[PDB]
Amino acid sequence: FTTWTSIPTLAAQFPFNASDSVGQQIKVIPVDPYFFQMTNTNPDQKCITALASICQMFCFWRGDLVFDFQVFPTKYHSGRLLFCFVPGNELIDVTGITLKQATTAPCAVMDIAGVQSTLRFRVPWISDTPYRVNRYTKEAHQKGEYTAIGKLIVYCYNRLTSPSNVAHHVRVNVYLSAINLECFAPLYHAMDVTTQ
Amino acid sequence: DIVLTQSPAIMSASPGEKVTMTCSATSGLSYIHWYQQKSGTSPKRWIYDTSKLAFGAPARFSGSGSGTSYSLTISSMEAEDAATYYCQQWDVNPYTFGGGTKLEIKRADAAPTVSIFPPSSEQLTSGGASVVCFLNNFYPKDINVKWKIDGSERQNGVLNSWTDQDSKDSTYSMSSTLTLTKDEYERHNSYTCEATHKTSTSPIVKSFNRNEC
Amino acid sequence: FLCTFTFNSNNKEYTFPITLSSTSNPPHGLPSTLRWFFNLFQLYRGPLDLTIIITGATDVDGMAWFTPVGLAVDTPWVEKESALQIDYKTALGAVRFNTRRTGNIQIRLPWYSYLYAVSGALDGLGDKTDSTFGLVSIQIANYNHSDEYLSFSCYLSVTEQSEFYFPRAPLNSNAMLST
Amino acid sequence: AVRFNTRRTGNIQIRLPWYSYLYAVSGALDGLGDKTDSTFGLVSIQIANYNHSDEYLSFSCYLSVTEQSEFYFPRAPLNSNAMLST
Amino acid sequence: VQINPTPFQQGGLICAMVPGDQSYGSIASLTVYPHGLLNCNINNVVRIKVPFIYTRGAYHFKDPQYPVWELTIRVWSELNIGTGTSAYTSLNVLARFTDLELHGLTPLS
Amino acid sequence: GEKFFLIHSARWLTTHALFHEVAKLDVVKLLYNEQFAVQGLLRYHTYARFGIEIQVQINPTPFQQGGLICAMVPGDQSYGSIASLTVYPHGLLNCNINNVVRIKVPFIYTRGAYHFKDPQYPVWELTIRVWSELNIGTGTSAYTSLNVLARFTDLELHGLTPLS
Amino acid sequence: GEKFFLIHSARWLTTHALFHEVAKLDVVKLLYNEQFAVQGLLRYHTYARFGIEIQVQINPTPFQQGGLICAMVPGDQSYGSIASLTVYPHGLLNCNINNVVRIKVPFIYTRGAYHFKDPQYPVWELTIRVWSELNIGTGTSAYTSLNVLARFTDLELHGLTPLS
Amino acid sequence: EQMIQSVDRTAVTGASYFTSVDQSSVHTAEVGSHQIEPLKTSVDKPGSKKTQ
Amino acid sequence: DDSGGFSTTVSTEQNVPDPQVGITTMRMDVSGVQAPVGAITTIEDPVLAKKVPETFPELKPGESRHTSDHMSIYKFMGRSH
Amino acid sequence: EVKLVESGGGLVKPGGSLKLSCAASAFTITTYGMSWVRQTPEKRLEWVATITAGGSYTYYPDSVKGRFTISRDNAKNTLYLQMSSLRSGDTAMYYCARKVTSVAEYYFDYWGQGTTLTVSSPKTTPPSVYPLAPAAASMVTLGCLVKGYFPEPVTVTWNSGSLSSGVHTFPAVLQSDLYTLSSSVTVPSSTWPSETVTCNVAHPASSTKVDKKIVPR
Repeated sequence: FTTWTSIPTLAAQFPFNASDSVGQQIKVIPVDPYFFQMTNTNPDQKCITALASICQMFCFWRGDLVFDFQVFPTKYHSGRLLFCFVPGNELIDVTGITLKQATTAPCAVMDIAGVQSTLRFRVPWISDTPYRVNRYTKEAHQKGEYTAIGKLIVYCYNRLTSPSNVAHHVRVNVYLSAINLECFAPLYHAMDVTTQ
Repeated sequence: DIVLTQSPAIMSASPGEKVTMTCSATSGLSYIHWYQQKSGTSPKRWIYDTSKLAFGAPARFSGSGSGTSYSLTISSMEAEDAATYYCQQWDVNPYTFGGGTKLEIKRADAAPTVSIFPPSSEQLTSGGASVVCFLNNFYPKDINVKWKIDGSERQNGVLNSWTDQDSKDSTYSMSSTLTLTKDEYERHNSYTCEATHKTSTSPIVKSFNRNEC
Repeated sequence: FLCTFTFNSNNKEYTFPITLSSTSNPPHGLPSTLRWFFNLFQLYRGPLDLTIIITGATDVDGMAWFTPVGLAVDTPWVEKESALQIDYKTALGAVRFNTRRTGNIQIRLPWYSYLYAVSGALDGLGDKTDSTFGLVSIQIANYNHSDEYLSFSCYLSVTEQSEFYFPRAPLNSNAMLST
Repeated sequence: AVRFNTRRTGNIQIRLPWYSYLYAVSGALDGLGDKTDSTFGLVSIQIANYNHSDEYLSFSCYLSVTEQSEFYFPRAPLNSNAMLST
Repeated sequence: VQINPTPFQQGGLICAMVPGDQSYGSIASLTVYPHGLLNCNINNVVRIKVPFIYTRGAYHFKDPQYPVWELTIRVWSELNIGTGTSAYTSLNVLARFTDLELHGLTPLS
Repeated sequence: GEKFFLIHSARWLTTHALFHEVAKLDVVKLLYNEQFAVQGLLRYHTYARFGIEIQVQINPTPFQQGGLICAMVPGDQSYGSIASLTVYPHGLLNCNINNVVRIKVPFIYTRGAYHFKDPQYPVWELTIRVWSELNIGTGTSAYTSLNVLARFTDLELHGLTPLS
Repeated sequence: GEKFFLIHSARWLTTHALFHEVAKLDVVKLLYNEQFAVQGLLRYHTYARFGIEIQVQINPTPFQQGGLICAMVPGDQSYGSIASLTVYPHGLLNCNINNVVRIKVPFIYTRGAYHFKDPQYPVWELTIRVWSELNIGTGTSAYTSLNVLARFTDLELHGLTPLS
Repeated sequence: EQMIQSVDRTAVTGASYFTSVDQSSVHTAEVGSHQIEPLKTSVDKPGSKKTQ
Repeated sequence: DDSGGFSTTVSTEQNVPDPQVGITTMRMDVSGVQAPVGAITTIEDPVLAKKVPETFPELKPGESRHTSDHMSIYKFMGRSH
Repeated sequence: EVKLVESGGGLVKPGGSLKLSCAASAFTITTYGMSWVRQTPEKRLEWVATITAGGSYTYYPDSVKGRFTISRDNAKNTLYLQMSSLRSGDTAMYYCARKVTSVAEYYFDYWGQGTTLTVSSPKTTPPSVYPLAPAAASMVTLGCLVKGYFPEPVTVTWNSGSLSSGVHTFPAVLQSDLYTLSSSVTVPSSTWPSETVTCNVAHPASSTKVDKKIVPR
């Protein structure tokens, strides 16, 4: 099953507008292999990632994850971003973190301009338990059992400068790939769309 | 818990000149924000930390300052800046805002319009009287209209309903309403509102009567 | 899981095919795990494991047999009297048991197909022709006794003799359904 | 799963494999971790073709240790007010 | 597949090769297929070489059971313009056979 | 991050009965406090893996008599025997001979790493119970002190967090 | 303790005149703040000895023109020449070629160790002045961003303090 | 010293007579191989110039 | 590097102290049939700013004609002020 | 476009309770923490409530500490402010506010329209409208005397709002337990007293509509 997992498949979508403030949170991401939100109206279908279907048939999972944030700007856009890794669980008040407090956590800077789009950001296993359970089979929250080993925040590290004859937004795609992945104790569970 | 005040309270400035207000903290503050309360709407994205404007704000403005006293320096005065600003800190538990600087448009001096009317015949059947002096289409707003009521001066019950400066012809308006009882109204005759304009040396006397008609 | 079925009267021979299509919604098609698994890969060529379970009434005679595609067989997924006979059923290959001795059969499903390989996800007229590879069908006898249900189960599992080809994008969230 | 009938053999000797995402379970705990960091398995039975003429139907469940497990950190034994039977 | 955008636009496309049909495949999981993406920043020429994926070995032209390959092109990113930038860009598909065999001549057309 | 940290100060008195639990605390939680230098390393790093070093110093006057117990308990004192505590790695106290003992125990926990924000259960629980009653006559002082010096051993740090 | 830390975010505009100082800050003082992981190492240790790594990234649109200067100044800009700033280890900016430069300077200070609670004078002062005016026509955007990524190099720690 | 190689712009590909030269080129990927049929469903020679 | 700040390029030694002793002496043609490479350059990069300056085909001015040296601080600020 | 539309408010006697709300669109509020910003009629705003993305961290100032209660629902994408123990110091205009994050402090981006809560207990009073007529020139400002109403929202309409070049709608002034204004229109001598100039005074809270025409007495 390695053939479907490490191939980068689209999981989310967020643009980079120019009408935002310096350090404003754009999108928060629960980092897990269970992540998908896109769909389609015609035909009636909800788009799935190739990583999530492999991992939705297990009780536990363990392994690293690689996000691929591909931008499609013009050659004249600029500004930067900050890809901070905030660990823990899926349920804190994560949207109160100051931008300089995110500098203590591990991160990666990136320039928007240039001739290389995809930055292959890899997720380490920051965890308290060695085996991380599929909690989405249950319907009641419980401390001790988690599904996300961290949360990704794409900050507005700088604003968007642009010419007049283009638009005021740069779309960033979210692929999903994984490495050193391990799963056991099979089940069956049809996952639900995470609307964050 | 510490109080943010603003040294300009009411400022009237000509189109094309330099305008500068000040949010004076009484403590050392890092980054003091600003707002824009337009007349009738809510404040929006106007100014963040000290010198970082919004995206829809005009780039003709300037903000600077270090330590306590900060200044929002206007380089080009225009017609769309007739609004009230605020100033905010973000460092205590009780976040208190500024005092409010009402910056308006200084247009040249315009004569007041007086259409002073009696109260209705329906209000005298209601036992009351509201002697209203209509005052429209004039600069400045700062006018001290006293009542000449049979040679006296009565500033009691003078209802002053204030609109702001008009956004089209840049003029002010004033309601000058004297609430009276029916027997109080039926005792005097001279009902005079007079204007105190900075060009009008003599007050323009435009009055009516009760016994007339 | 693959399918399950019951009985109503005497010698009601049941016939179900195995269709790897995703158009055939369950119970008349692929249920929960096999619907997702038989649409992850393009072509399939090889046998399968079949474990049936007999639960219910006692003293009932039965017989199971295989029938490949492209032959005369009874109506799919419809329980009725069999129009076939003992010469056509036993010449193809069959087993014989009783519901009191063991009550369960673990049996292979050999690859009897004239084409090269079957494919799960298809549309048009080729989906009902270039996907099916086998048919398991059961006839009963000595029915019935005192009033008690008689339900059969049918499970599938892959064997080590088959292979896989051309990794396909998985099923969307509106297709992973169970019975 | 397994599949049987109550007339053929009537007894099953089956292993209980270690399906757990955590490292090791611990017996004596208190708080909210006792109902989470102690359990490691679940055995569950569904029946059918019930019933016949009036007769009881009782199942038993026994446990014994296997040679694949280990032991850690010898603890003081249970007091006399806890060693109770059914 | 060759496309021609003007560099005052932005957006991207997808070009996957699908055996049979797009029956229940995921739009977001199309990169498992041998694909080639398009960008307004870098390139405008890609190439894809895929083998014969079919339930049988030979092909019948007069009555096919199902189509062998189905080239798909979907909007991977929306094409935005401002004022004055042209609102069209072309698209062309150049395809050819590889490793052809011929068997069993027929008298009919 | 490895230096002896005083975590609790109690006082063992004469009026305590037999098998009375003098101290009941968490060794890991009392080391999680603002007034120590181990706060500076654990504030940015969430995961933790550590061994527990224990040294306990008491000071009796030699005109008293009695003894104490100092055992290291994983999890809780749920149903452990008071009289069978010597199976645990312990150190006893005496008014005759000594006043300094030390105990080195490893990380006993259901998992490998530790979460500071929401623990499932306490890892170690240092217990001190009255092993013999403290008797005095007339004029001998009716108090004697007690101190617990604890520190981490073999610390690992993994998975930095942006939050405090 | 050695990782790039954003310390200031300003915006270089078109309305700035020639030789206008865009940024005026202390590199050492802005790294002394609660929102960084270098607070965790410097809070218990008073003395400091460090080299200064500087990387500054800007983002102009290519329909503008102009240039900047980025010099590293010890102490203050008391009486140094604006036109003679290239003697300092600097890095220039251009709308034609590049947008990333880096400057590595050593510890230039009257003493050897540093005191955080009462400094005599700032050690380094990063300056950014308008080297060429930013001109636009009609439709070209009238803003371009500016960011300063700074970090310590070769840090020593001496003399632990109990106070914060 | 590290160097990231990029895509070549000029490419001379095609067929025997149909000849194309492109300014914007990309690497032609190739998977699998031309598979032969051991249980021959056609025992004679394929269509060629010599037999037709 | 002791710190761990990695880069894709190499930063060289910028603003080298005391590049030249100011005596005009010998230590053919300086430029000539060999083409001037330091005629055109890039000054934003300090690596290519280290290129030798010339624009004309030249030769040596020659040896100076004062025995003392007046280009070091040890013999310039030695005269008291 | 973002529309953080409030809903609620009204007339609550002092000692009562109220639950406010703010609808939200064009974005998911599950990230940004929201805030209620109260506008006193003396132009002194106050920051009274803020709860984060989850329903755990509440930041209450010194004033409302123990009086009010903020609540949210991330699925419904609305707001809730359960208030209690109301008095005259909280008789003010309310605004839902979105808080976003800057580099060292926080910041407000988008605010709403505003709901009116008047914490006072007189009776609900419908407005009484009196025309104003002289006992001349080409410009005569007329008026109606809308006197005597306690609920603040009211609307004077001049011939379906068609005379808006000279309509000087004067604001309400509280006097003798009654908010009283004098709406005025500027109608030239060619139209008045030759055509129809009628003030349609509509009041939404007490559900009254008053039509009065100025005629010369």
